[PDB]
Amino acid sequence: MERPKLGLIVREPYASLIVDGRKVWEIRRRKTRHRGPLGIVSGGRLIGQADLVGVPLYAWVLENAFRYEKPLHVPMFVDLSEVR
Repeated sequence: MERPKLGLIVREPYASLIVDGRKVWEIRRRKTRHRGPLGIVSGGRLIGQADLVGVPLYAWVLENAFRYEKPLHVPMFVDLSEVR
């Protein structure tokens, strides 16, 4: 919880819409079992975060999103939460 250890690359305008609390469903072609803080990375910057609370397209559900006062810079892991 709190700060995220992992971030998701999201292109604008979506990234912004997410961290400003305007977009609550991020669409993806795969599910994921990640839960909790999820950093939002766009244009090589960590601009904020959201809480991934639940989940041919899928809708990742975000809650409590907010934009950091100042965009953190960056500097990948393969999500294995859906492995069988």
